[PDB]
Amino acid sequence: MHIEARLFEILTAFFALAAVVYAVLTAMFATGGVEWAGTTALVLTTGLTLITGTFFRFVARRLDTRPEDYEDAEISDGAGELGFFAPHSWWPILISLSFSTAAVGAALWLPWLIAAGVAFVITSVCGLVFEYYWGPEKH
Amino acid sequence: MTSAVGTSGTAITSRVHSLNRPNMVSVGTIVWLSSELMFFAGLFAMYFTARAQAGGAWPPEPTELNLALAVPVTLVLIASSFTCQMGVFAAERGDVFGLRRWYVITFLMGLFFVLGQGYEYIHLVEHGTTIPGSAYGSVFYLATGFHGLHVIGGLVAFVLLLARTKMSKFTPAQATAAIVVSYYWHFVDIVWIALFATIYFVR
Amino acid sequence: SGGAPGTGSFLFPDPAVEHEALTEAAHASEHKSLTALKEHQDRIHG
Amino acid sequence: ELDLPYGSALTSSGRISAVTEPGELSVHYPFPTMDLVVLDDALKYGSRAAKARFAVYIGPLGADTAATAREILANVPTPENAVLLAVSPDQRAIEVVYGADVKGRGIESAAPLGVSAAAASFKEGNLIDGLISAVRVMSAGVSPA
Amino acid sequence: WSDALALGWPTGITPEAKLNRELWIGSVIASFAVGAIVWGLIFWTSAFHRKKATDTELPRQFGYNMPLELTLTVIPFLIISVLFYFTVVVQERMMHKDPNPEVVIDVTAFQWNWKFGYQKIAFADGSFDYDGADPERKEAMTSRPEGKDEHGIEKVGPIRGMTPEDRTYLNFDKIETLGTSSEIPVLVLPAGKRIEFVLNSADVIHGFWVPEFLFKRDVLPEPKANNSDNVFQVSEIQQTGAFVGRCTEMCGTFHAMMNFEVRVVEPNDFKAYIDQRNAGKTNAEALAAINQPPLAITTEPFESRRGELVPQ
Amino acid sequence: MSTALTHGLIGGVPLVLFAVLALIFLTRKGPHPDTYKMSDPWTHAPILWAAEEPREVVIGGGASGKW
Amino acid sequence: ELEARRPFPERMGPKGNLIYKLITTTDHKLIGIMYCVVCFAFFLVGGLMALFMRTELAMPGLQFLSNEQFNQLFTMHGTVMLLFYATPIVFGFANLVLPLQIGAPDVAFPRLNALSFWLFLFGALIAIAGFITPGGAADFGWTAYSPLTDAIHSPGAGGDLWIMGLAVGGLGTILGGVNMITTVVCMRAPGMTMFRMPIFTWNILVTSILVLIAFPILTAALFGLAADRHLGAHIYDPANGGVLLWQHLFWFFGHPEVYIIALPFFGIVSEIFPVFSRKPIFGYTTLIYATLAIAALSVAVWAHHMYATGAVLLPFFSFMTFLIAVPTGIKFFNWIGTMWKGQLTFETPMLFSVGFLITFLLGGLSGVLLASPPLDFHVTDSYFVIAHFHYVLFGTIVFATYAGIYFWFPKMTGRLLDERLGKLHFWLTFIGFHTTFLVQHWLGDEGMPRRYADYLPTDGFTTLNVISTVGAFILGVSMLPFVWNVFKSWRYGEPVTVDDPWGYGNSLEWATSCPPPRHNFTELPRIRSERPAFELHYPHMVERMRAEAHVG
Ligand code: HEA
Ligand code: HEA
Ligand SMILES: [Cu+2]
Ligand SMILES: [Cu+2]
Ligand SMILES: [Cu+2]
Repeated sequence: MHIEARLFEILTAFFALAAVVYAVLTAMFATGGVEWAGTTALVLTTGLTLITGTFFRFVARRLDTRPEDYEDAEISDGAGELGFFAPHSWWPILISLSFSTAAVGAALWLPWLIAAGVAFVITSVCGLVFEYYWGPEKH
Repeated sequence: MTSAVGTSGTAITSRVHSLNRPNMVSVGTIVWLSSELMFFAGLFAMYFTARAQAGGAWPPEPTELNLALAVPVTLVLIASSFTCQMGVFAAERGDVFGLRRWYVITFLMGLFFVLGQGYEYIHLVEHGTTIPGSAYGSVFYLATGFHGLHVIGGLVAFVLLLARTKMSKFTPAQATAAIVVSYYWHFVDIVWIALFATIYFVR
Repeated sequence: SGGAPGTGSFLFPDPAVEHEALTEAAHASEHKSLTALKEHQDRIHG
Repeated sequence: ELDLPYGSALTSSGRISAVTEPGELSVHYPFPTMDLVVLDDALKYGSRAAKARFAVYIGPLGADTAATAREILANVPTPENAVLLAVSPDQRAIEVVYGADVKGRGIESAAPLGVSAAAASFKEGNLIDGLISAVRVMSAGVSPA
Repeated sequence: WSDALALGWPTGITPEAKLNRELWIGSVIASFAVGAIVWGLIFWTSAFHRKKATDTELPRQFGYNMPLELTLTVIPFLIISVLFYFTVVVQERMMHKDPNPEVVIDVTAFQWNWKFGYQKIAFADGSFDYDGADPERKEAMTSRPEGKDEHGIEKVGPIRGMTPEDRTYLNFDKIETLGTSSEIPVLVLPAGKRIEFVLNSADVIHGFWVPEFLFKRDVLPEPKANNSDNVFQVSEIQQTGAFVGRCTEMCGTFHAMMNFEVRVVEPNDFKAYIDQRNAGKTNAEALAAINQPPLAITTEPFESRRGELVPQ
Repeated sequence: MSTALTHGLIGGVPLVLFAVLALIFLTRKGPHPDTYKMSDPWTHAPILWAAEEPREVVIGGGASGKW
Repeated sequence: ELEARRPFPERMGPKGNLIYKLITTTDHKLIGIMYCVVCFAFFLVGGLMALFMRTELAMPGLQFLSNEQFNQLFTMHGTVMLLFYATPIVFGFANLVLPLQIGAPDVAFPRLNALSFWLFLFGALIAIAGFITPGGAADFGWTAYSPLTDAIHSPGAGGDLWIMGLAVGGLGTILGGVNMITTVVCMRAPGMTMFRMPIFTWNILVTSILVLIAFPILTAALFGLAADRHLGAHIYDPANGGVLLWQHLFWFFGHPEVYIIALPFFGIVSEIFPVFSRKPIFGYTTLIYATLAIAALSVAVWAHHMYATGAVLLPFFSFMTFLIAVPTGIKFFNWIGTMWKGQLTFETPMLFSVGFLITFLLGGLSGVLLASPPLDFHVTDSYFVIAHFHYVLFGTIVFATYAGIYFWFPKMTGRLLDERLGKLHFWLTFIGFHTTFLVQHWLGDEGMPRRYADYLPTDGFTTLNVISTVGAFILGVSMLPFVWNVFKSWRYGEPVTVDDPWGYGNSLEWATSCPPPRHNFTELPRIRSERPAFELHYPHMVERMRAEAHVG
């Protein structure tokens, strides 16, 4: 690729510009001082687009022109074998039930339900992430 | 059977390809890392105000803030960053055992970081502040305590991926999983470099 | 599919001839299991 | 070689992707959208107790009618057990023609009775209801195997 | 024409509100002058129907018109630039911040009703050497020398050394027009003075929104700590009479029940108001002493009951 | 005001406007074509309606009629 | 020479092909259908909640329901219209047609999209679950300001369930953000670069960017609020810095949340236009920059909601709110150029697009009229701001979602709708909506501030509340044609066999079957420009398509 690095570079330039101008315009011009609550949010949204754009630039330098990304590319130029997508899976519904039990334990302040919902989160997250790695039963 | 129709290296495939193709769980965890950086921006904004409020000698009187136990566990955690990166160097070159040794010792001294942070919380709550006791004590317990939840979730990812290395052949997809958990946890201990500069050094 | 990890330990690998012997023997035993069960199934109907 | 006369083109394989002008339709079947659902119910739901793909042909057959109906049974997607009905309102000709394996399965007394139960409703002026009263009769007639 | 074109304001009673209402009139002229030409564009490009004589031949197919795009990326920037300059020149005239006001009202704003202060009066006519009380501002600075443990900690307090349940921002006064749940609080204010409003809330954020001031501010709980310049002066108030005042954030349930009044009296009526309240009288008696109806006249103190289907 | 008016208004003007717009928009002829008149000749393309009834050439029989 | 087709397609489907396939979804298609279904169910829940509020405001007493139930009523209503109706559907149309538009076989993390949907639904149920609680749900508003939300204030269980329901819903929508941005980055057809993707997948690229920016601060704010309620944890303490500590970062979530609301519906409408204007989208690269030009500033504009607090840097946020009002004006004038000199037909999704154009116009005029702080100092939390965000936001999500449903309906279920019933739907969701919000401008300008359960007969303005009630109950019977239309357009209704049931389709989606196959594509077209379905279906057009694509 190339253009995601340029995209988050544009977002990085604007977020850094807005972060530093918000810090130096709430350093003066404000009632007490620097607001410290949208200032660091702007500094770390600059951090967000730094991470995404820096990783996409790291990939885009360590790569040729992708046969996907190439303008004037026939479909037969990039028709190989894609990677694994998951078929049918009943673990995300269990992820959501687990995280919802943990959330209603954290809402109705029930520490037993917090701990049990976190235990179901660990169990169902294991069931999701091992789902295409369980070997056959060795008997 | 006849032989198979899906005659591949495994049932699991890399994520697309990675010779002339970007790795897709890689970019997935990179943008989710960036989201969690905005979550920490929420926690940092809960810290950098309620420190402009308290004036004078502002870290309050019951907070004898221990640096002599803080900087060893930060040094443990950031050396453990290099152990985890050596684990992903031993993941690119495809051997599970070079992965598993460095991730076992990364999990062990990350657990040592979690136990050191827990002992710091015990030692700082039993003769000091509580989360309903102070402003600074509460923001110290949430800005680094939910970071404790981040690193304990990263430890869950370590033990989980280690069982995953136990149960299947080392595919390039599993090196993708290893590099993804590797720099998730590298993000965890670069956020902890930010938090340790913020809470203890800069104040 | 992909069910052949390193046989070594959780930390240290076993030498490669021992891995070859173990995975070839376990593969032949699983093949013998389904072979004996399949020929019994054919003995029931045939 | 000609595609659909505007907007269609054959794709990179043989599937010809066509269009539809935005207010217009695709099928243009000159029958209501609810009674041919009754036809599909009588021809799938209340037909599966006969084990034969009941084809229904409404187009013109302006030739020797039996031969040009048994010729267009050959593209019903399994021709050995199919009971096609052909009707030509240009020509006023019912023609029920069988497949091979449908033979002596309650069918030799059901084809003229199916033609009678259709043509009793065609002379009223109901095409779809004639087809429904024919396919229900031939479903009651053709016995499964 | 001027009231119906302004989308139905209430007309101003202070020069702040007059100048704000003039800027809204100009800005709805700008907004309708944008929306009229663009609804003209839509309801005239709905004259480009699919023509019946239009054969199998597509339109102009153009897209990508760069000079037209530069013109309509420069002209909305000019519209928002002139609207931003008029916005900032009216933003200069929202708090002139006069260090010499004429009457300061300490509008504190507790859970579900108001309380008005009369913190300081000083007429440029020459009258009212009146000030605020302040023995009542005692703290909750919990500087106890030892807590639950036995030695060493001397724990001082949660926020800035003090508890949240503190009330040291919350300034009080001798005169207090407290508003009960069956008597609407009636601030009265002299016509044609410089009326400063210092705003505090005991519990929770809400809004000092008189509709006819054409201005509001939020009573933040500790507004000095929360970077909130709560105070604002009102330049004059020309029109006398009574004016409604609502409550314009979220407080909790009894939130429409927080109405007040700012009854604008003559300056000699203000003389006879407070000089018939320094000799201590309540609100209805002080308003009856100045020949003016004592209860709230533009809002009734509506029902302490809860519905029209509760059994009384 | 006058609670019969401000209940009959908010309960009838939606139904009055619903009846007016549903009698000016649903009484149009839809996009679906008309039913086939039998006296008219068969203008349509030929139609075969198969069944897909058991899912996965030589002659079987015959019958005929003339309406 | 003749095919063997069924007379009508499958009406309902076989018994039992969906309810296990509910539980074990992995394609984007069925997940997106589930988003549209269960979120129109939450739209129904919210609509009846609003009709309860609007029965209440019709007469000046408390004649129908109480004060506290009203304060629960607008809050749960604002959430199941913003954070449980809009916020899901902005990824629900993504899971509908974004892998169709970029050439992707599936969405990139095909279990994590099921995880996004099911976390959404089980955050939404546990946030509605305040109504089972006896004190009810959150009486504080959707804005949820912190001296009212800390456990001294509004101490019930419904606020806590609200908090953790938005935690789960925010996590699920973050996960929708990551898998949509990874589809559009690195799961894409081999001939299309960054720029000849459709505009809708572009808007969801930048929308998922701003989801990742905004929503973790909702979860951070809200974990801080759950700690401040349950642990009593002094973060949002009012005598601390914690009432602008709510407002700064909550509205730093909130306005990027309303632009992740606004941008993919701009993408829907910008996909509606080139297939009914029978021509290019006007200034396509102008839109592809203008989405960034609004959305980057959406992050940095956040405090144009605290003009009333007097504690924000006021000219900075007013200037940047005018500066976020200009690129959406660019994005709008490109649409007016897109309808310009085309061969328009107003079959129903373009009719909803034009309704969106009119509503979002005069609402955005109230936007520039409202973002100037002296004109907001009377208008902050009046009904001018509530008619503003309805007359904008309803126009975006509701009109462009009906354009999206009546456009991507024959390609996500293979059957059309009734055009007459859809036009019925539009005209009494247009007349009714303007009846219930053209007057709340004049009802918030003269005094009636937001979130009031009653008012007075000695206060005036009763007639404007009853005409808003008339309009809102026209809008309450407005989706009887919509749910009747989809209810007799799935199991019945006019089928489509060939592609493009809307002619002159484009954007790489419309070059596959109207029930698309599992993994979306039997044949991809040779992608050459922004409209490759229009270039497959019209090969003779291409030289005329490019030879006059630059003048204007
Ligand atoms: C879909 C969601 C959505 C969108 C898109 C908007 C779009 C805008 N909103 Fe609205 N807004 C809300 C949902 C939206 N808002 C919500 C939910 C709230 C808060 C809820 C609450 O607090 O109660 C809100 C609160 C809100 C406030 C808060 C102040 C207050 O509480 O009183 C303000 C003012 O700053 C505001 C201004 C705008 C502006 C300037 C835009 C601009 O983007 C609009 C610009 C569009 C036009 C300008 C372009 C087209 C017109 C012409 C063709 C070209 C341009 C011509 C001009 C140059 C004159 N919005
Ligand atoms: C996302 C956009 C959106 C939408 C779609 C809505 C849907 C509606 N809203 Fe809501 N509204 C808000 C954005 C929206 N609102 C916001 C941001 C708030 C503020 C929250 C806060 O202030 O804290 C809000 C709260 C709110 C208020 C509160 C202000 C106050 O209390 O004074 C009002 C004013 O009356 C209002 C008017 C309406 C109307 C008329 C609709 C109509 O569209 C009505 C929709 C509902 C019906 C159309 C459904 C039909 C009924 C069904 C047929 C019943 C049967 C169904 C069952 C079988 C399940 N809305
Ligand atoms: Cu209030
Ligand atoms: Cu906003
Ligand atoms: Cu506000």
